[PDB]
Amino acid sequence: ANFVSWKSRTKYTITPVKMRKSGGRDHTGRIRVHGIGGGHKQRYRMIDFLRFRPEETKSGPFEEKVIQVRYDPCRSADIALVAGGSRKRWIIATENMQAGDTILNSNHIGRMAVAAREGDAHPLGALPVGTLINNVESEPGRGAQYIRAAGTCGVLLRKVNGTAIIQLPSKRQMQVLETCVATVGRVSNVDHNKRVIGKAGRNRWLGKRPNSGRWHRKGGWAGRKIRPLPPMKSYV
Amino acid sequence: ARNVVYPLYRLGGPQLRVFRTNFFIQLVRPGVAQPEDTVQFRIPMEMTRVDLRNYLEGIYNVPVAAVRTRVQHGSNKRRDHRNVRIKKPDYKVAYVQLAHGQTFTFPDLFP
Amino acid sequence: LGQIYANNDKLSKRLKKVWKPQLFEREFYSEILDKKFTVTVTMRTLDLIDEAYGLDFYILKASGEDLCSKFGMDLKRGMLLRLARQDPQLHPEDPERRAAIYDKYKEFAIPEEEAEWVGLTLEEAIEKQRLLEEKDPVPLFKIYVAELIQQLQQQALS
Amino acid sequence: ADRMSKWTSKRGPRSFRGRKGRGAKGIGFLTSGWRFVQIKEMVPEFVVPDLTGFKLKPYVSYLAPESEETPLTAAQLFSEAVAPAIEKDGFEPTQEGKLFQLYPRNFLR
Amino acid sequence: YEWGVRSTRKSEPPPLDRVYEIPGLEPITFAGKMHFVPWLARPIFPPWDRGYKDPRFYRSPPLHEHPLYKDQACYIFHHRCRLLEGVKQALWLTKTKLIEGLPEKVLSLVDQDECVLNVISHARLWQTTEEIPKRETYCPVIVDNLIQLCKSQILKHPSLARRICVQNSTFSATWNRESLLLQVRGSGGARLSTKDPLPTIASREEIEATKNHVLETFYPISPIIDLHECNIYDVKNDTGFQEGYPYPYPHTLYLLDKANLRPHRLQPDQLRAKMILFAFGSALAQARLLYGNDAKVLEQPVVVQSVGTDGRVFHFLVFQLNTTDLDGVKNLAWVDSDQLLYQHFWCLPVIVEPVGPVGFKPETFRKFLALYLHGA
Amino acid sequence: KARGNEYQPSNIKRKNKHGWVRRLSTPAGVQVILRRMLKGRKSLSH
Amino acid sequence: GLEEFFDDPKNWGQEKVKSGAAWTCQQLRNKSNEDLHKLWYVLLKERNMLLTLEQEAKRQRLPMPSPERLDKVVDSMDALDKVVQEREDALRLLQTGQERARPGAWRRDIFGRIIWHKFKQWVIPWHLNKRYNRKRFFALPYVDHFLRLEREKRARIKARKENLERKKAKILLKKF
Amino acid sequence: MKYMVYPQTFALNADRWYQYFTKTVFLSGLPAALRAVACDCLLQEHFYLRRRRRVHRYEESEVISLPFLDQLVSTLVGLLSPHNPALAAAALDYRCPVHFYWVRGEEIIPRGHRRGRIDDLRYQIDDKPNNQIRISKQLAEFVPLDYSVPIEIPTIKCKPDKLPLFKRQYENHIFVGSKTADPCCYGHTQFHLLPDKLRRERLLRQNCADQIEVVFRANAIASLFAWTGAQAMYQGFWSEADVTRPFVSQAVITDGKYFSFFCYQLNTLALTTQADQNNPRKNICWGTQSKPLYETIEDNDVKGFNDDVLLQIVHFLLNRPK
RNA sequence: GCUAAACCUAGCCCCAAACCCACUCCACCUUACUACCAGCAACCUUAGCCAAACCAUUUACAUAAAGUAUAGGCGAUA
RNA sequence: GCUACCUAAGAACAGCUAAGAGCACACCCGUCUAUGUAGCAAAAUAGUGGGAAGAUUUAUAGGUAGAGGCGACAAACCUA
RNA sequence: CCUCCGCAUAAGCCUGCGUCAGAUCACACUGACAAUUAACAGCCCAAUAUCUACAAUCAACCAACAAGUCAUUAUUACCCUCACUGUCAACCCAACACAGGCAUGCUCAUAAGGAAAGGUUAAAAAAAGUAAAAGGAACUCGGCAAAUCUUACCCC
Ligand SMILES: [Mg+2]
Ligand SMILES: [Mg+2]
Ligand SMILES: [Mg+2]
Ligand SMILES: [Mg+2]
Ligand SMILES: [Mg+2]
Ligand SMILES: [Mg+2]
Ligand SMILES: [Mg+2]
Ligand SMILES: [Mg+2]
Ligand SMILES: [Mg+2]
Ligand SMILES: [Mg+2]
Ligand SMILES: [Mg+2]
Ligand SMILES: [Mg+2]
Ligand SMILES: [Mg+2]
Ligand SMILES: [Mg+2]
Ligand SMILES: [Mg+2]
Ligand SMILES: [Mg+2]
Ligand SMILES: [Mg+2]
Repeated sequence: ANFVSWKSRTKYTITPVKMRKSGGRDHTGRIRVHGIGGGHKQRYRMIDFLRFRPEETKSGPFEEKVIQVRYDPCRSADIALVAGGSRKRWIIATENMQAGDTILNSNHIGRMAVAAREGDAHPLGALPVGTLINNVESEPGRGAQYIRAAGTCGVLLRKVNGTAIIQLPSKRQMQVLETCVATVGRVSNVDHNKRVIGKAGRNRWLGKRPNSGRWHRKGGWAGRKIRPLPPMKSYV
Repeated sequence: ARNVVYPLYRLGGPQLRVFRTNFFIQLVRPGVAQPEDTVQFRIPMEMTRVDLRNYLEGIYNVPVAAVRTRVQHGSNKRRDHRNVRIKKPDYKVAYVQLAHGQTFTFPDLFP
Repeated sequence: LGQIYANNDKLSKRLKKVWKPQLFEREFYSEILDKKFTVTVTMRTLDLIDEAYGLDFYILKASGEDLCSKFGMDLKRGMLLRLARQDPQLHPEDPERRAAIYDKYKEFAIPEEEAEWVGLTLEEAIEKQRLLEEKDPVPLFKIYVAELIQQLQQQALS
Repeated sequence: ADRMSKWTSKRGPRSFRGRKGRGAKGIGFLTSGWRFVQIKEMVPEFVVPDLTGFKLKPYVSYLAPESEETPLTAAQLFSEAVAPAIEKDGFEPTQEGKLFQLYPRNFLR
Repeated sequence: YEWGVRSTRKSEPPPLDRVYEIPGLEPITFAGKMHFVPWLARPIFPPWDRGYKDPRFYRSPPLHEHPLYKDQACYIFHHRCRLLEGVKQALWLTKTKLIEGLPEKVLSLVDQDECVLNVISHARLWQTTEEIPKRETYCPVIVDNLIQLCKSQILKHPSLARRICVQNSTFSATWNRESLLLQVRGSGGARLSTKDPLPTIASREEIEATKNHVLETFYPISPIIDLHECNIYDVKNDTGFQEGYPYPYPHTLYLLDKANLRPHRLQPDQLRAKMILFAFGSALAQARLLYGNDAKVLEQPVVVQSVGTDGRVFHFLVFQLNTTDLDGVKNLAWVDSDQLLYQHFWCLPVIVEPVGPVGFKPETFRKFLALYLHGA
Repeated sequence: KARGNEYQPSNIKRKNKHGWVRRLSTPAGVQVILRRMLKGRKSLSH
Repeated sequence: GLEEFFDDPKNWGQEKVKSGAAWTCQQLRNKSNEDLHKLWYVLLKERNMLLTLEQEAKRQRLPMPSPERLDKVVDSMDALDKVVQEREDALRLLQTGQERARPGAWRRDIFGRIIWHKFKQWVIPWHLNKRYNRKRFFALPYVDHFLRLEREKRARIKARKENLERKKAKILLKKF
Repeated sequence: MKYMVYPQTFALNADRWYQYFTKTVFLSGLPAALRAVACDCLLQEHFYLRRRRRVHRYEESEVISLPFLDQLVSTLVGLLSPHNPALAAAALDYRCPVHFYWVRGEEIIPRGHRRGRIDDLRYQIDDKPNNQIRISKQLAEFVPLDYSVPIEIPTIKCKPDKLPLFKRQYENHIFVGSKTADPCCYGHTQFHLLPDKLRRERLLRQNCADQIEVVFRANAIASLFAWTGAQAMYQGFWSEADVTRPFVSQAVITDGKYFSFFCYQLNTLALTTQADQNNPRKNICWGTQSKPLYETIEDNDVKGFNDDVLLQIVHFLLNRPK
């Protein structure tokens, strides 16, 4: 069992890094997840998910320039090479973010909420009620974990004392601080849902081995479960 | 020398100097109509090409100019009454080319 | 390590079971080695420290097959050296507490040629024995000249 | 599939055949272009004497007598380290400053 | 998030044995032996220094302990520095006005079309035993054979004999900007050198007409975004020749672009920007050498021109430096972009549209030939 | 198909699988060498 | 030149060359280290003379002219390589006191046996070595059963050998 | 399977064996402002140009001397383009390889499953000259075809494997520096530079002091026959349709200081023993000795200079096709 | 009358007695049999066939007391 | 080291017609037939056929192991 | 007269039709002696920093999606030179001198490479072919096979 992860890089960069596939195997060598292995070969573009990341010897808000909106192999959401200051980084493009725009990364939570445009990124208390947000944080400084898939957006429901309330695309609620940053607009590459794979072999291009041929009898778990929507999840 | 340990040289140690050389060579008749000026030896297996060049010019004072080496595999398919193999010992072969057109040919021993 | 019967009942299935003791991480101050150890101690040693009135009395008193440890017998080696070398253990300017501490644990303190060899496993007492009598060889010059200078000692009296 | 054969350099693939070699006692090292750097200092030069005016030949004659052995022990050779060691009434402490060290044997043959 | 997955990281040292925690007894380690043992707990070895010096096993001193550690961070532009904002980022570092055509002093120099095509199709078809020779072997050959077309005009003009090309020449030039200590560095291409300097192009009437327009500012991009961000750097600036060298004056820099992969190629809008700072760096290296170090306006402005790359498409440039005061008077640059000799080549015929360079244009060699005869 | 040629030999793959380094690597494999020096084999490995 | 690989051409094909009395190791003790060093390069010049001849005796299918002088010379160098090795091992005891010119130590291998592990002369300390720290000199007590089994296999062969000779001596005493 | 013939050889007496493989007889002899430009392209590399890298001893033939020749030639083509109008219309190639494949003699195959069968034994010279000059028209003749030159071509008495000359099987190219549809098919001057295995010093540290001149002449006999012989094959001529006119080119060899000048003329291609039993045509190579172009440099000045070595370059760069 | 037949003696077994063994030179944990360059490390109840005419608890691993006291689907057996 | 799958970095795919397209070689598979059945062969030969720019084929090294591996389930395959 | 092969390389094996001698379908078996020469191929790199958005496809238009096989710089450290190893063959994996298995590059009919017949007679049966009057599926489980090339429809 000689498996080191390919995930070994200590400095952020722009250039595509040589990704190694796994086929669903562990660090041991047995399979864990099935239907994985043998797609087109790919390279990883390192995404900075912490959207407000201040540069060295830089403090407050700043701006960037959308250089190119590429196509990302490793994820459903196509990305943007964006540059501000003396550095470049990849971010997940929002929809209608064409090349040559300007995005802004606020840090102060204003006395009044911002007229937030389609791509910018403000801390969450500075957004209106009813805005369509994405790439949210479960802690200020954590980095974006939730809404990230292509075309998806969370809506800021209402703002209570030191918190804000987000509805995730599974229509589940969420309790986070107003300090934590979240970008505005839906994630780009919308109408990804209505693509047609077309042939059986295109799944093998994406890296999806076929389902196994053993007929499993459907147990009691397979009924349509109309269940009440889960409670508020608190990160505070 | 052979069957000995060499001193290990780091960067600025002395020259490695060999007294009482352990390895003995032998001069053969070539079997395949070698050129004139080319004279063929039988190096023992632990001896370098430049280790032969300095060995002839040191002791035998032969102005040697070009040396080639090759390793000859001894045949192993020699079976016994015990049906176990006997390996004829593999050896190293020199091809010494003399300088100055010294022009040596192998003489007729046993007239 | 052992086996049990299924419902405390021996004509049912006989099936193995391991009983683990409960482990705690408790701070421990020693008044001889003067440090705050962090030990993975269990409850029984806490109730054996308490009945012996202190940690320092626990290791020095409890016998060789009763600590059942190597970290414990390394403390016994560490503490008995402090009782036999008469170490200035605390710091200077304070000799009155040091003589008091040694007076509390005075019902102990074997000579130090014994206390080096407590708590040593056989395969560790070899390496202690090997190093002390290591003895790189004297050249035979100094032997043979000391046999000839001595040979002139049997000359000059002759 | 042959076990009792000797593993010489002639056997493996290309990566294997180039590595092993025979008992060479190699000289230099390899730098960055597969460029070999022969060190002159690690090449054994021979200390050969001259032989003219030299009285000894590879054989002796039979008329030389038979004599009994004397394995020259260290005790015997101390008895000729005595010629200054009787007048006092030759040794080196270390070999760190010596060029032909005895026990960590610096020299060859 | 922090990159650097924990398993791939260098491991923690194993927990130290408890003998080392006990004061004060001497541990019995395996260091008296000379091998690992599972009993006889592990020793703490003192740190080892190699006393002598070894070039094959050298270790550098740390970065702050190099003897040239300058916290005013330099920003080197070397040959591999690909710009972001194209020519416009280059104009701001070099304090230049762009003029969108070759000057009229050089286009009038041109007021023998089979011999161009025998330089193209020799580089693209007839050059090596391989069919379709790669771009790392027709990018130099196409510009070292167009030069020999215009070294054939030594019959008309004698002053071409005081001109050689130089292959291994470097240079360096530093200048503060606002106040960023910038730097260019040395060439990787041909440097045609002349015994005499060049005639200036813009008159002082047209030089002092360049006080008016503002330089383009490309906010939020920093102007030094993708130069080599750089501590230890040795601030000195120098053209890469010793003094007293005959042929000191550069005429043209023939910068090239090999690396037949298109990501490795220099993306033509970015390649105009590169050869500005190579033209500016060679010009400023003279003004630091002929004159003093005085941040001034030049009395006699120095002119360096440069021809592009990339054997299909050509990029012509002349460039007049007239200020070594950076930080009103501005330099001015004439560029001619995307000239593109020979639209496409067919190395072997397609099936009808036969073998040969389709879409030839003779005029881009005529602009090429103009910049060669500027000295004569 | 035909079913005899199930030893497609190579020497990298032989010594990585049944070499002396592989036998001494695992404590289970060290017992293999001991059972072969006990019996007194001529080749304890490959 | 190359002619000193060969003897005098008045001896070519003579089938008898009169060369006897190999150098007995007592006679080499009397000579100096200068002259023993010059003697080595004379036996080298003559052993190399003989090894050409026997390789040429085998090539032309003939017997050697006089094989009896080849082993005169090889044991002469062996006596010479014995006498010189006495004088170093004489005064290595005087200046150091310690035998085994190569340093070594008794180290127990993996297989539980002890060997004389000779040393191998490195440029780094032993705690920084990639390769030497991959080597293991210890017991790992699963071996301790296989040590006993070989200890009995050695003892059984020894017990067989001691018991033949008593049976062989009895059938000799049953006859004489 | 063909023998691979290396012109820049390390073999001893490799001039004599290369004469037999090529049927060339060797003849010694031959059939002021330039000192400014030649010493300015000499002191540029060795003194005047500044290099950011420390130059090692092994790199000096690759970074100092090899950029010295293409600076020296490129001017001397441009300076003598008035003196010789053929060089303006020429093509100047840099380090662009020359290939020639021919076959010479037979051999019974000594062992194998092909034992006793006659096998013609082939050769290939795959050389890369330093830089070469090609003309659309052909040079003058230097001697008549069917010349006498009664100086007795050598023959070797053993296998050509015995000079360390090995076999490979690979692509058989016949190649003047450019492809077939190139009108500058002929060529007239070739420039070579020896590499650092074959310096003046390395062949003196080893006792082959006599083979200083030979590696100059082995590099010339081989590469010119490789060049001139390939020039004949581009004009339709081959081993059985032998050349009508003789093909000719000349070369200069360099190891930093010392320059050797060679003129070569191909008289025949019928080298196979099917076409070598009624054939009196012999190729001829004329050769100079190596002479130093300068003594040394005292860091700004070429100390002991001979300009006759500059005369024999400018003679080779003068002669014009008829 | 061909094939062949015969042969004693290698050696060995079983005990007694006695506690056994390791450096000519060089090579050997890397792909063992390789002259030469900068990180991990050992300790974990045997199970099961079998007997119980199945199997599910269970089923052996000096003399004498004694196959006794005890144990055991109080049974095979221990 | 066969095979099942996977990983890493490789390779191969003429010709013609117009895309898990068509005809069709190399190559892969093995439909139906006849021979063979201690055979050429412990599964082959001769034709005939399916695919042949891809869910293709294939060289190389590595990985997963038997209370288990793996599997486009045939309870297949894991040195006849 | 065949060429469905051949020649190299890789893998593999490790001297296995070279010379001399010999014992003993037909005279690669045995003993002794000989060779395979590096330049092609192996065997590589002084640190610590720091850089690398723009596929390949004749790379140009064009057109994509499955998103792609190749790049340094800064300073410090550095001037010893061409050692070692592979190189044979009719060959390897299949118990065999086995009609099998076996990657690539060239040759795509061959300038390489080979021999279907021990000799005879010309029975049956069997096999591999070729030719066939007239009829043309009547044969048969079925047009299987062969010979000719093609029509329509079901079931899944
Ligand atoms: Mg599914
Ligand atoms: Mg299903
Ligand atoms: Mg039972
Ligand atoms: Mg039953
Ligand atoms: Mg298809
Ligand atoms: Mg098809
Ligand atoms: Mg499958
Ligand atoms: Mg089923
Ligand atoms: Mg079933
Ligand atoms: Mg071969
Ligand atoms: Mg079989
Ligand atoms: Mg033939
Ligand atoms: Mg017959
Ligand atoms: Mg009919
Ligand atoms: Mg019927
Ligand atoms: Mg019918
Ligand atoms: Mg049919």
